[PDB]
Amino acid sequence: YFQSMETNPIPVVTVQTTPFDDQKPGTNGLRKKTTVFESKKNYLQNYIQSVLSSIDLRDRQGCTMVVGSDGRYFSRTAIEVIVQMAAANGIGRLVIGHNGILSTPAVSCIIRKIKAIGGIILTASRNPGGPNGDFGIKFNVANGGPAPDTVIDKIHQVSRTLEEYAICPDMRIDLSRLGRQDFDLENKFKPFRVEIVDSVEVYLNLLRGIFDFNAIKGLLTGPDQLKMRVDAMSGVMGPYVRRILCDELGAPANSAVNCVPLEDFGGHYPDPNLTYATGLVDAMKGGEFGFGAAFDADGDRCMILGQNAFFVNPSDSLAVVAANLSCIPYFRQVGVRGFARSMPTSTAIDRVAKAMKVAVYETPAGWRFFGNLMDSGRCSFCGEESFGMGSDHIREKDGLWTVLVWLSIMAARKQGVEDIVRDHWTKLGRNYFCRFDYEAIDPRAAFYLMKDLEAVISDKAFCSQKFAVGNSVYSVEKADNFEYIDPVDGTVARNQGLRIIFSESSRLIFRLSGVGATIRIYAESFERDPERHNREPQVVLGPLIAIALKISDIHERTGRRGPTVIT
Ligand SMILES: [Ca+2]
Ligand code: NA
Ligand code: NA
Ligand code: NA
Ligand code: NA
Ligand code: NI
Repeated sequence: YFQSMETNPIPVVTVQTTPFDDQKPGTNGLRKKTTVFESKKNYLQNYIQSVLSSIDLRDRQGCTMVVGSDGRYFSRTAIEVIVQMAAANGIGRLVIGHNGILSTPAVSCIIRKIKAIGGIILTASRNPGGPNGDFGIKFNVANGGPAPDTVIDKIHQVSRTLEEYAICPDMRIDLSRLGRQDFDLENKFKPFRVEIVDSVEVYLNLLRGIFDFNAIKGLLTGPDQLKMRVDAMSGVMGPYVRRILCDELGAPANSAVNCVPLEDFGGHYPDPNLTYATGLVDAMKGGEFGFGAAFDADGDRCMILGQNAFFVNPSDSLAVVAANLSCIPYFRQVGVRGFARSMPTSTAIDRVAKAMKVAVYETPAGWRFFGNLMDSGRCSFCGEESFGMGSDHIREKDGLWTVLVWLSIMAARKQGVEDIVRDHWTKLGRNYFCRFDYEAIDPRAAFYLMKDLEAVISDKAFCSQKFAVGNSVYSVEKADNFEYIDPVDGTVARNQGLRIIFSESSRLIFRLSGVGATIRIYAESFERDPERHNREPQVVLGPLIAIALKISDIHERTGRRGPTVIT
């Protein structure tokens, strides 16, 4: 028994609604066109309710949730609705970033730091922002990582059947002022608490214990200072770059580019790659900078560029960092438990894992599966070919972490980006790698393309086949439709990519990702000869690409005669 006082209690409102059929989140949350969440009636409310209902009402009552966004248009409105419906659903406290700004890694860090039950991240990553752009809602769980396939099924089940939802429509929240905002609610004893927190502080504190900030600051300052351009692409990472790389680590202000978060990302796709980070590439090509980097909208993906815009392939970045973790105080003290990569990612890191005698895991695309490997201590470091890298310091990929680990390696090795990569190739060989994206193709054609290709590579005699393109020859070693049985919780992921492994240390992978679908073709060829480590990837891999387009017959089936994007 307890007694207390209230003043002007905010009422709770129940609303009759109708379920939607498509409110199941994908691998990176539920993404729709912004107008769907903004104007389709009760669409936003239905999904927030379903997300909150996926938490046991006894664990839910009096719990804490973290909320953050990448800053895109509509984020503030979604946050307000989220606050009004968390209050109405018995949530004890919300920790929200200043101005609604929290990077995906920061959310993951804060969830774990304060032992929250989970968090909602409002981001559509690389996809454009604005009224006619895209909007997404990610849900992370208590370990700070993406929701497992089991919680997704729960969220879906509730969304299909949701008949009502609860909300406090009269509640208003000010995201601009740091500090606590308590609310007396009808039928709630304890006041409902909203903490507006600095977007960067707690996340920065985590990094300060991981890295040697003195070594990094020495690299960025002094007469022999690294000249550097870091482009947050007008997304969430702006304040993180300024507060951490400039203020704390001493980088000059002109190193921070597009570091004002914008609701439309400045009218550009917040996608860190050679195709869309054209401003960074043009600056790096001038030859004036020894290090470049771009982040995506929510700050978990990162492109690394060397002097003269030397492109560090994400699969090479993974292997290079894995081979130099000893340069980092964190890993010197806690050790390296194991590595993990998504199956489409190049096998470069596998060669590092072999030399170091550490386990390497091969997972489906998506960070969901790295989390169990980290939670169980099987893995300490992992990454994906899609510009993603991370460690067990959180349960999300981390772009700024990727920059700091690279700077730490450069400072400790007294070398630039290109020399580190080329030395790495000399030591272990080079895994030539590229990815073709065929975007927004007829999902009907995509279906039959994969169905037919799966039948081809599954034929009994396919392992006895060999292919010739010009003077090059490739002999099928094994081929399958990739499957992953989670070694921790037993989750089974089927149809995770068609894979052809050739005898001549080469691979082809086919993955099927609005209405349209995306087919991704990955090609990999290993080169041991150190004198053949400066060929153009499209030349080395041309033959394998030709095989891919032929056996898949993608150009005919889709009417395209070329990929949309090449990485
Ligand atoms: Ca064979
Ligand atoms: Na994300
Ligand atoms: Na994305
Ligand atoms: Na508090
Ligand atoms: Na991919
Ligand atoms: Ni992202």
